[PDB]
Amino acid sequence: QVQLQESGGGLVQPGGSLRLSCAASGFTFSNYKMNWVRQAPGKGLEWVSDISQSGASISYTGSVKGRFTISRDNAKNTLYLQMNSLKPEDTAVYYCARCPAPFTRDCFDVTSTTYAYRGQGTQVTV
Amino acid sequence: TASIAQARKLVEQLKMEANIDRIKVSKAAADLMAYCEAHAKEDPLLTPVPASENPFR
Amino acid sequence: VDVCIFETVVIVLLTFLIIAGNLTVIFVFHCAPLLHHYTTSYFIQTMAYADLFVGVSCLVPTLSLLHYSTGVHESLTCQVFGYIISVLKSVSMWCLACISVDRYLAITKPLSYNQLVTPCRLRICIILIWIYSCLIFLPSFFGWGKPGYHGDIFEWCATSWLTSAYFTGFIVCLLYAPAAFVVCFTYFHIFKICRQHTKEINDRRARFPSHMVLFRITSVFYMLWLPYIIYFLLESSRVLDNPTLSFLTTWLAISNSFCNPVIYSLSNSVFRLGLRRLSETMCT
Amino acid sequence: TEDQRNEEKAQREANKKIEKQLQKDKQVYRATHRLLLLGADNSGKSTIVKQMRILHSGGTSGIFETKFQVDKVNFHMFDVGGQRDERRKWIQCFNDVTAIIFVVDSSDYNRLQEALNLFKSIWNNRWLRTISVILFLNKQDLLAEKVLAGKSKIEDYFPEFARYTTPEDATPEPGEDPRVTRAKYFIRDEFLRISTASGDGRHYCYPHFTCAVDTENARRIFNDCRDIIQRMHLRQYELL
Amino acid sequence: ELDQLRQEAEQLKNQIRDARKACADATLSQITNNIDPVGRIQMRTRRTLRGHLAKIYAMHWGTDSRLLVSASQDGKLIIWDSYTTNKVHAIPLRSSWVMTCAYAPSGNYVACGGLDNICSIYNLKTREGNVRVSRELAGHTGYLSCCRFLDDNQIVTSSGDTTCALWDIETGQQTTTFTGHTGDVMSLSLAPDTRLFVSGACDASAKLWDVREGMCRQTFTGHESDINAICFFPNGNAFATGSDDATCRLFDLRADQELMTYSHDNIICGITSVSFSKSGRLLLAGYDDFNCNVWDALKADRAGVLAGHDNRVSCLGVTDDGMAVATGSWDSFLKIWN
Repeated sequence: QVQLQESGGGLVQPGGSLRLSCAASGFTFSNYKMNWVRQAPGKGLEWVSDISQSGASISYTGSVKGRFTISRDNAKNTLYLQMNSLKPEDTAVYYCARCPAPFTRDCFDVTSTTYAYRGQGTQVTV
Repeated sequence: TASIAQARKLVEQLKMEANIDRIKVSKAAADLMAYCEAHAKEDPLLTPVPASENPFR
Repeated sequence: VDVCIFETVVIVLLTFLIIAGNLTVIFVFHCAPLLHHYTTSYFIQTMAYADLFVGVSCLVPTLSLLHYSTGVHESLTCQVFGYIISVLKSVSMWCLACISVDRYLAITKPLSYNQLVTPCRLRICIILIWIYSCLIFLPSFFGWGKPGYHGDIFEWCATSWLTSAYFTGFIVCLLYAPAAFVVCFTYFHIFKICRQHTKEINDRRARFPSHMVLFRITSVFYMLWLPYIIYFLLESSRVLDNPTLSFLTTWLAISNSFCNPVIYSLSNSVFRLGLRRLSETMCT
Repeated sequence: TEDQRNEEKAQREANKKIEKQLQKDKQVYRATHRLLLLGADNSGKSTIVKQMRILHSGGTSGIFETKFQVDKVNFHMFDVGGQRDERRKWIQCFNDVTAIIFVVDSSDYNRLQEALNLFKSIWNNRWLRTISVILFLNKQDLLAEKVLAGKSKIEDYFPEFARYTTPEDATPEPGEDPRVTRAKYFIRDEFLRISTASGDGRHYCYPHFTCAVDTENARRIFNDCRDIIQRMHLRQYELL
Repeated sequence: ELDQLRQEAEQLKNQIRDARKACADATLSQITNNIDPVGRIQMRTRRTLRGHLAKIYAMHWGTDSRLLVSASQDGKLIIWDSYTTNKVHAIPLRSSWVMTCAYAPSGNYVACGGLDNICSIYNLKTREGNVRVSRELAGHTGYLSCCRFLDDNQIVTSSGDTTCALWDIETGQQTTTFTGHTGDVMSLSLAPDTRLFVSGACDASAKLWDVREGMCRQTFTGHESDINAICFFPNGNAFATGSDDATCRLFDLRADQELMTYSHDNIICGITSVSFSKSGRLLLAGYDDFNCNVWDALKADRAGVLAGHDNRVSCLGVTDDGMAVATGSWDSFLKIWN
């Protein structure tokens, strides 16, 4: 069963530090690519960053390049997202999405339709 | 209210796919074994068919 | 006598290599269905057929010299043997020139090439070559001069029957000159386009960091056909007469005409796989 | 046994006629060139087919068809969309396409990120690795009128506008400010960032600049196509 | 309102999983010890059909084991005769992209569908001398990926807009509608009894719909990637799945869970199309490394490999008699294995 559980967040003041966790189960973690999407209130979905299989090829979005950090753990099958130097305009609903194809670097998980390869989402308001 | 109706349809389908009778897997394995053992000699892929009967020769 | 026997066994094993490659390449081309329709492969098949004819006709003299036959019909035997041997080499040369013209027209016209070349046009262009080299050697059979020196190892068949300089130059200015001249400007444009493209390929490669064999094969035959022609020109005006030194080159100029097609097939990375694919199912 | 032979000869004649018709259609099929136009909903993809159709068959059912003939060359342009957003399952069908017409919009930098991601995913595709994609920079007059009026968001959404130069030297369009040239070349260099790391000698990227209304587009593609068949053929005889 | 339904659905899934764990007393890999092995099945290509110009996408065998149908991306639907390798009919299609083709059990109708969101039914009687369009239907908003003939009057179709449809050839309107999927419905398969049918989508799950009531009964959610092909067992109580996960899975309509997984460490390419034989012991699945692997449906071991294609095999079909297997690849080739 493909399921993704997001944990962390809440009402946090801007300029602090925050950590989100993405628990994955029911599939091989060390062979699939993951990424993050955010939905702004009144706006569509937008990609955040991605991570390769081993964790070397990491690419962020130009809005937050050096402020976000993502780290995968195949032994615990979990993803960690550290966010520092928060901006008041960075409030959105977060989705920890997983790429359907293994052993690749292409992913189509940016659309806001009925997608069944992501989590329920986390509400992070600032 | 399109997303609410979509979620309602999804949960109605989840409630529908749950109330079904389930049989043990050993009985199913036995039925599959009996079916592959009964109709075993009629399969032309397991045993080789000579050229006199095979029309592809 | 001993050196003669060595020459005979050498040419015998050479002809064995000629036919061994020919049967194999024709078989792999006849079984492989992906090479169904290609102009280059079709011309390669025609050249392989010509080479197989060369190989099956070259075993006649090496087997007949063991008998050491004498008579009046041996002169007509020489005549027909030379007339049937000196034409297949020209056919193969014209086929290679047609391959070169094919490559040039495919490189020049990228998309306007599929409407020009037609299987019927290829068949008529191959039929016209087979009769051209048969109609240009009619004066040689009408009692004018001697054709090419392919298989001239005899005593009277080589001593009495002489050569004419006019007929020697006529079969090389009309046939040998264009066949060797077409490739010169066929591959020149190929060079000019390939280097212009690789320059732009390397430009963007050097811009953003953090990321020959065919020419030598088509040059070896051009460079090994020179001894044959220069010997013909020095013999037409009777400059030098060295049969021992000329035989070695004359009888390799006919065997490398098979060494070129086989390496033409070995060059591509698609024929090497199919050869073994068919060999495995053939042996088992 | 004579009826079996008669029906066999009839079937053989039918097979001969079918093969004749198959060759007749294979001629025009090999004389046919196809092109696939990809882009977003707000991207300037309709302005290309409109000018392809007004100067030089057309059906509007699911996919838009475009026919333009230049210098005795056929072109079937396919603008494909009537479906959902998931364009990854039916993308395997477009495998024998000659070239991919990829158009983007420079008026919206936030909307350009999804187009850049789609271009990256297309270049990284296993089936589209032997097909060269032609990059087009549409809506340039709007970019020029937007960058000059203000709203400097080219260095905020992309933190790479402070360390950059102008490698290529050509100024036919600009006559007022090279800042528009810098902004048009930065997008090209950003698009050619990962496009040169995956494809080494399989397929090439051809960035082209155009405006909202142009007349030399069908020509510009043709020359590009004229190269696409060349290099491919150059890679068909083991010469490079 | 949302939390009270989400936790309810969660405890429902936990109860279903507890039920699966309760009914699972053992696996099939423990009872198949005293079974004779099949061995090395050495199949050979007998005939080679070369009539297609573009890549072949799908095919369908006939009920008489004599004629077959094939669809390519060139715009033509070719009917092949597997005995003498002769083409009897060629229908020039209006569209160029077709994703599915189906042959009627009576041999009088043939259906074709593709990216045009239109299913074209052609009659094969041909009284006048040329083929004609009987009735074309267009009522979908996605894309036609699969179509199957229930009888000479009804047809089941898979659309790419999370809706499955059952069309009637006479009136041309949707008799019923199946809306239970959340992704593009990839394929579907018919049971020999024509009472219930299983359809697989890109949601790593297969749904078992009914043709009379119009609803689904069981949903087998145990897969990992987008399921491509679905094939019933010849008895009508189980089926198998083929996807890009490089592992073939077996599900049952009464076990409601997995039966046995067919995986190997030396293979990384996925599966394109699966098809059972007449017996069901051997399962033929076309892989993505230019070959077709036949596996043992009870031992999870590689029974044989057929490497006769140089391109990705797009379709694999076994006739009702099991005398020949037609493998159609993207190189416009149809290999006929024994």
